[PDB]
Amino acid sequence: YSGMETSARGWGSGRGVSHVPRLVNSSRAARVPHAKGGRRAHPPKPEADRSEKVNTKERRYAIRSAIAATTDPTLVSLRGHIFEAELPIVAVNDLESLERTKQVIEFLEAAGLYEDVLRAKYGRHIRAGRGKLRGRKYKHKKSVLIVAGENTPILKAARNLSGVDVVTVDSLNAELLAPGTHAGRLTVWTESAIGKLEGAFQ
Amino acid sequence: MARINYSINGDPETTSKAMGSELHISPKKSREVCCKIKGMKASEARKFLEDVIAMKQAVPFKKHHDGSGHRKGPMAAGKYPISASKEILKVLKNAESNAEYKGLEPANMYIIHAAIQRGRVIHGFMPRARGRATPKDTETVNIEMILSEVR
Amino acid sequence: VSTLDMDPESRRLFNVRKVQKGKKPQFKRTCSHKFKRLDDNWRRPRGSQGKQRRKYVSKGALVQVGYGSPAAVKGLHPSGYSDVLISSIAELELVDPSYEAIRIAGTIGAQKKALILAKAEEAGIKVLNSGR
Amino acid sequence: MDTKKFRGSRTCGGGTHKNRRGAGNRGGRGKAGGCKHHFVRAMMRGYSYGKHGFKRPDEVSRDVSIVNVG
Amino acid sequence: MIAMVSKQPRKQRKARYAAPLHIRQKFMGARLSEALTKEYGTRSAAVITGDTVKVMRGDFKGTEGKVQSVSLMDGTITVDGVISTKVDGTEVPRPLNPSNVMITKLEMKDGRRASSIKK
RNA sequence: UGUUCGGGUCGAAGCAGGGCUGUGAAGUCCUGUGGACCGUUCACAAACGAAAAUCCUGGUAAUAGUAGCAGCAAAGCAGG
RNA sequence: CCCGAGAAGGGAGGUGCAAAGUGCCUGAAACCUGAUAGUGAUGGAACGAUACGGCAUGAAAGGAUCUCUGGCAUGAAGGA
RNA sequence: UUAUGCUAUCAGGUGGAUGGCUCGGCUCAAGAGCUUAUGAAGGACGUGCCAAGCUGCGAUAAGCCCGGGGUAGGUG
Ligand SMILES: [Mg+2]
Ligand SMILES: [Mg+2]
Ligand SMILES: [Mg+2]
Ligand SMILES: [Mg+2]
Repeated sequence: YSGMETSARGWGSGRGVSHVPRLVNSSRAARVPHAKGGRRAHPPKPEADRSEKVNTKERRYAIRSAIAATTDPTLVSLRGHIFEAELPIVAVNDLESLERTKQVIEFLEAAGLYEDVLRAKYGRHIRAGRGKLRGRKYKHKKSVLIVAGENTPILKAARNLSGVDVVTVDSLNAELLAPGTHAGRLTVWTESAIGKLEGAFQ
Repeated sequence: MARINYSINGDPETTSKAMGSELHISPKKSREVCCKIKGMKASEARKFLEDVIAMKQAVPFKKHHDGSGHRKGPMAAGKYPISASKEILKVLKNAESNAEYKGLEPANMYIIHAAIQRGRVIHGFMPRARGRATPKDTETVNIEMILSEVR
Repeated sequence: VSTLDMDPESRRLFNVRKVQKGKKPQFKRTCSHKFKRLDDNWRRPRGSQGKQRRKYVSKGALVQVGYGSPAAVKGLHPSGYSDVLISSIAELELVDPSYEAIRIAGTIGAQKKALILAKAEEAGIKVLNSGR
Repeated sequence: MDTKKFRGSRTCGGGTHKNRRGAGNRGGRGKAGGCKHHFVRAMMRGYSYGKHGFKRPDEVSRDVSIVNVG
Repeated sequence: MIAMVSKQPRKQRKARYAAPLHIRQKFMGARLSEALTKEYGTRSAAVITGDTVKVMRGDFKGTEGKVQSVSLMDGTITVDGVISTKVDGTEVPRPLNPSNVMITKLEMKDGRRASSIKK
């Protein structure tokens, strides 16, 4: 009931003033959208439902299309990243055994994917506007996505590295693969992850 | 409520300043007196203000010409301001004392600037008929003078 | 700096634009000089009885596409070059001095601007606003 | 409607500003005006007055499913 | 101790502003010199009146002296040597912040001080 | 807001006045002030664009040094 | 320290990167005071658009086969 | 030295817009959910060295006692 908890009445005609409601013991307008302290015409409402729907077939089809986009060097290259490897990058299953961030950094350096991590680290920069006061202080960058077949300690080791997002095969969606609706995200797979995708999204 | 800057900045080498802060006088009468005394000398200005307070001399009122008839001698409408004259006299005394503290010669100095800058207003009230109260306010004035050793 | 390459047709078009844009009105809203609440941008007249909207010759001139400049030399600087606004020292390589002249962005600092101007002086590119 | 299309139009696509007052610029509320002044529209929409026939209870009735020989 | 569910600036500044006065003793924290940290095993410590500090930031980089007073509510300490002058001329202590100082000599007189530093 | 590339104490936003570009909504640069934040590619949203409602709130003109400071009890002067 | 009846206020002189001088960040317009340019006590009004002149300015961001004055070659409609 | 004025810009006064900041507001989700004749919620009055308002407290009156945590200052 914002702006409307009032008992204002109009003065009618003959008083030499406008026809807006006023206070009962004064001449101050109230309750109307163009009066100071009055309500707002057409504000947002908590019962508005803003959820969207996408059919399961076309959602799976989009996910497959985004997964197949990481094979193309051109889409990955022009999208922002920096890499010196042969797409796609596939790793042996011991990658899920790594438990210290230093080991993951050693692997990334040896696989030619550490300059993207450094780019994401140094690209972190303060946001402009009213977003700073509400919790969104920085603007981040997206480096690399690591995919593992099953939960292992690798999801805890390659977790603090800047930009890197590590997930299992049963947790892939379209945000992870198309940040900002642009496919071509650098990613790493393993043999188990390749095994999980025989008929994963078909 | 605070200090004030000046609309003219003469070089301190040959210059004297002074300000009257928030005087409770009419800004219009003070405007007319300030218009009359600008450009004269210090001693001539003080003598003229003495003769004005004595009711022996009339200041010509050119912009605010209402409420007045024509005076003797060669002029149209004019009055005999008193309170504004005394306030301006005090400010002139202070300016001359400052100039003589600077080591300059007051007797050969000119009023090269005298303006008014009306300040804040204290909002009073006066009760009318039929239950309405219209405002009556205490207007204030700021007086500024600059003396210089050049014509 | 590289001499401009205005071939004769484009030079003719450039002089034509100079004359035509010389004889072009200001396109100011109606009655903007009689009130102070109104700024001096353009709004389309909208009342039905208004004299300007009814196209009286003395009221001014309405905005229409007939005043457009030639398409070959649209947007060029009056010196004849095309200006690109530079906001980093990684964009002077994407410029050719034959017809483009850079315009360093307003908020660039001092030593950044000094480095940009050194690389531009060596590169042969002409700089519109350089403090010299 | 496209609100941004009408910034600076005043009437916003309604004609006079004397239209778009309330329910009297629509002829009544709901399907109001059955046969006095909306009779032609009432007949064309599919809202003609009348009652025709009866209904059997849904306990006894059935709706058979069909399949052709082809 | 306020976990990662306090990532909102309003909450953090409320916590630091309206704090219980036994939590404001923790904000008087300052780094230890190398010997102190390698003999107590705590990377930092709290500043208490009577110990020698070495200023590290500001107008007095490198000047040493004792701590002449500490105020919990203000959040600032006072140090020997670091002063400001009045217009008429009178040397006055200038408040600092304990995160701009380094502790080089601890003042052990409580007895409970050693336990208070660590564990 | 998501994403790509950036600027700023060797001076950001904002404000006053100017040069150039665009048919225009407007953009960009220069000078004075100011003392800490602001943009941009591709997309998506909205508590999104004011000259008018005897519009609302605040500030402030002219009228104007004007009316009033008389009507029923016209009260003061000298000396200290 | 000087003026002032002064716990008013002003001047000089200091603090501070910077007066930011106490309801003290920035500090717009209306409105008011002064200065500068043009005009002005024989003069007719929607306060302006277009062309030609006087006076004042034209540092930056605008021009240098550009501005001014002329010669020569080709010249559409028209054409003495 | 053309007065009373008109137009434009600049310097100052008044005023408090714009920008930047913000221990406040609002909405959703997860928890938790009775108290009082052993005198409640609410109110009046009092209570501070200098103390008017609010907050706390009750003639033991910005307060007293015990156990734990905390450590060098405290007096909303
Ligand atoms: Mg409200
Ligand atoms: Mg008065
Ligand atoms: Mg009455
Ligand atoms: Mg308005």
